[PDB]
Amino acid sequence: GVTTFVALYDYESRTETDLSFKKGERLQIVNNTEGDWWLAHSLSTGQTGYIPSNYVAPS
Amino acid sequence: GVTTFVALYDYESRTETDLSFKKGERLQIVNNTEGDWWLAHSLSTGQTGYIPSNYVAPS
Amino acid sequence: GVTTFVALYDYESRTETDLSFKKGERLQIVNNTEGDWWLAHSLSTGQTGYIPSNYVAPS
Amino acid sequence: GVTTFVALYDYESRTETDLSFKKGERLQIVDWWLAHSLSTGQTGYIPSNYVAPS
Ligand code: NI
Ligand code: NI
Repeated sequence: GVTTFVALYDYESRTETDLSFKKGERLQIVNNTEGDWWLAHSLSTGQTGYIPSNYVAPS
Repeated sequence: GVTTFVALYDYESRTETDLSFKKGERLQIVNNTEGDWWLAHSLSTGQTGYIPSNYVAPS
Repeated sequence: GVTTFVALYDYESRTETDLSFKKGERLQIVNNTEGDWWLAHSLSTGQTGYIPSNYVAPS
Repeated sequence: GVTTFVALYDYESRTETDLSFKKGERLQIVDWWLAHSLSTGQTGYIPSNYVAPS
């Protein structure tokens, strides 16, 4: 199936480009080569934005 | 590092491998930016494709 | 939903790490930061491997 | 370009926080390295001393 990560914690947006999400939300990672901020697409909300990589774990 | 640009104009692309986008859409720029066309991920839609560098500026 | 690419042409695996796919196949791109070869996970077959970057377009 | 390593040993991540893998599994590398498994398509960190160039 689609490979995803799962949110370990809620995250509230603080910037124009980050992605808010709730604990347990399934996220498809689009780009994870730029250090601690990964570009993610939420499979719940359809939104796309940067996430703190330490808030997620492989599904 | 995470590099985000913003579209200055609407663009309706001419091939499926180039993104169409709207003015104000934010785009993560990936890879080598030495040409006129840059690989990008849309923060509006999550799609990936090439964009014309003259249509974007740092966000 | 899941953000995907579609194969533009058939491709037959020739190495231990590339991925076979057929024209029209829906693929997840896991990495596309390294240039001419991207890492894909097929949503049609479940297989994973490198693909030529110019063989796919956003769905 | 794409950098592929191969696992020299099995590794079972106690919690599913790092990548679990088997000996012989190939991994794209993008003490701990972020990797994509070419067997499962999963992504996670792996211990660099468990891998060698494929
Ligand atoms: Ni799968
Ligand atoms: Ni979506």
